[PDB]
Amino acid sequence: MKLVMAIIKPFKLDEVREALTSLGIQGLTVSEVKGFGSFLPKVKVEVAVSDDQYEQVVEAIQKAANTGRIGDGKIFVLDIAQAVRIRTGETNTE
Amino acid sequence: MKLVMAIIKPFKLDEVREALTSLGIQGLTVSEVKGFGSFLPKVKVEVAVSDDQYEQVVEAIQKAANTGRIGDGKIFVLDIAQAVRIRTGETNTE
Amino acid sequence: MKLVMAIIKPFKLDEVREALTSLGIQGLTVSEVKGFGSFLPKVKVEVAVSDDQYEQVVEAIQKAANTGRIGDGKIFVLDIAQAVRIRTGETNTE
Repeated sequence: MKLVMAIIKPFKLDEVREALTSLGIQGLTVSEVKGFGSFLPKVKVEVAVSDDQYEQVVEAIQKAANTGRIGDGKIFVLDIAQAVRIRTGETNTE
Repeated sequence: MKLVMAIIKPFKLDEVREALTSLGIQGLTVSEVKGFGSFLPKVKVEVAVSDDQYEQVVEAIQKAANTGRIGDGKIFVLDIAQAVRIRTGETNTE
Repeated sequence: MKLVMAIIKPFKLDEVREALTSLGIQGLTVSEVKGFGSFLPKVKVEVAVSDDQYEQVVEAIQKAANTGRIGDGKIFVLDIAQAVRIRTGETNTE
């Protein structure tokens, strides 16, 4: 599993949601953050994705969140060492 | 050190707190996030734990946050490359 | 790239901002979190930094956020496997 995190313009959240839903990605977690540099509001999207699917997810988010203008933000991929499903206590394979 | 992150049902936060406190875990950091898919409120818990203790922490959170119903969420473990204590400027060994 | 995350006392945010701005670091992302243990308000700062610069960033944050008293918090460095600039769709080298 990989954690895909993106810091996006807030008005692109619905486009990102549509792209992820269309791909069948579950577990989208959203929070509001401040992009300092005093600040511009941003949305942080996070989703944990299988190793097999993460690059597709990165590309989908990138295309949906893009404007080509400054401030578009970045997508980060971090390795997840272990993921546990709380419902069943099961550790991941994918 | 490992970063343990869990996305839980908000009404399980106090159970998770009790479990972590009983284990002597410090540094619990909590935020409110939105589980989209428009959304259900969730709580994100994060704690940085020694390599020696992280699996116990994962298990404690899982048992405390479990209902067995859909939406229970996941726990993610990410490797921390370096942790610095701000109070003293000291880098971790554990 | 590395993700540098710090959980700091809220009244040190402006000092941390000054230190990062002076170093020419961009992309500072800030959120408000709760340090439980019911809680004290904290600020979470996050910035993705090149491998070449991350230790300087860690040191700058540490010095700016320090009081020497309990509750100062920690800085965590996590490896980023891939970073994509949303504006251009470009993957990182640094």
